[PDB]
Amino acid sequence: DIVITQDELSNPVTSGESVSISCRSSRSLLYKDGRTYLNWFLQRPGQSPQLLIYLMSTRASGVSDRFSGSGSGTDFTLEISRVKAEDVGVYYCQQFVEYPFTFGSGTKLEIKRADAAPTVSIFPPSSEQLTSGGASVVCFLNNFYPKDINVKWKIDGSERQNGVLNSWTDQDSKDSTYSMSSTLTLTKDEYERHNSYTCEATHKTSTSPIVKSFNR
Amino acid sequence: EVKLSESGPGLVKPSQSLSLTCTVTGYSITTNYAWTWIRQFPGNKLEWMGYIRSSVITRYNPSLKSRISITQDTSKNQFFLQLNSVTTEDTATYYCARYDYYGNTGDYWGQGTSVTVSSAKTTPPSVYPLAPGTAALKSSMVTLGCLVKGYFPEPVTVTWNSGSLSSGVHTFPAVLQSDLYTLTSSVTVPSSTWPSQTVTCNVAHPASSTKVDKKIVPR
Repeated sequence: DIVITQDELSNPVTSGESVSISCRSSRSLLYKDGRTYLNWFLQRPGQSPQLLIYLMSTRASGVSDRFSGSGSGTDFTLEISRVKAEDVGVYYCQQFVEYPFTFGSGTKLEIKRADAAPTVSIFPPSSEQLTSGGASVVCFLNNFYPKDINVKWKIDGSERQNGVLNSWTDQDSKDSTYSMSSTLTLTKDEYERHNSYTCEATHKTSTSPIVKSFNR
Repeated sequence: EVKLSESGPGLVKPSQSLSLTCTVTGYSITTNYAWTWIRQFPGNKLEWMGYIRSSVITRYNPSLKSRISITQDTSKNQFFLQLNSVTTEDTATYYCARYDYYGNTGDYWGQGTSVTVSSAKTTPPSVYPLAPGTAALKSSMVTLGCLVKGYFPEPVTVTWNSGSLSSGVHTFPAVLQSDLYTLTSSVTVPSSTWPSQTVTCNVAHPASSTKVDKKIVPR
């Protein structure tokens, strides 16, 4: 069936700039009625896909006039004019000229904003978790930009890698930052063998890591 | 207002049939459209599954072989997906949508429903409060949280103060290990408001019919 390819955006876009996103079909999507059967969708973080453009260049009802589609029968462009923070998400094309109405794999738009250092907080295990024999130590690294960040755990001054799980949010639709959580899980018995628990965040906004600790 | 909404089990065992319902409001499934099922896999690839039109005429993606049936019940304004003999590869978020001849869906996609295909057991989360170690720089802000540990399947929903606290919240994607998920949620409030005023996270896990409230109390 028809192969749809999308280009990645290599660079983040500052609010107010415009950006073009492209997709390509292995087969022409121009139909015998003279219409070209290509749709564009935006999937904002955590939401269902929203149709922006159908028939290659027709805007869906309610869609901002900042979104416009153009192209030939095989190469298509979505232009986003004067990008706003809320435009962040993944843009998909879909061919609608023959079954199985294939989608491209998406193009993620990232918004460029001013560098922001993470707000770091660390939390000891709760009494409740300790009663069940477990001990998770949690560190939040909130509202930073750009997305690249490193978290290191130290117990009694020794770097600890085992038992660490990390999770990252998508870019925020309002302030264009990212956040991350890191959780170190140990048994209660192992937790109680040590005193000092530390999470260290290294980010481009500083030469020295932001360090947060507590003592059991 | 044309709306569509999916419902059905969030967990199905391998080899059994997955069934989902799409309930259409503000529009008759007798108006002339391709009432469509689409799914989005982990990692976000989208796949068109098929449609029903004119009550009884269907078409399906060949990728699904002979495993898919779409039907409808005009009396209930509902159409249905049945996908037989599922495997873990069928784990996805399932959407229903209304397509017209020209590919226009309007705003008419459902919110989506997660279905996990797994032999693992439904398990409700343990919810633990995350309260600051000692004190720090007040007259500014304080970050609290809750740790939602050891549930299956996805999803959970987290709110703070029953949804009254919506600003300054970060709920992180879950991480899976040993057939159990864990996620955390942080909330940041002015330090003048806590501990003076209470902060509670509310955690719902529909798949196990459990909802837990955890008040965050100072250590």
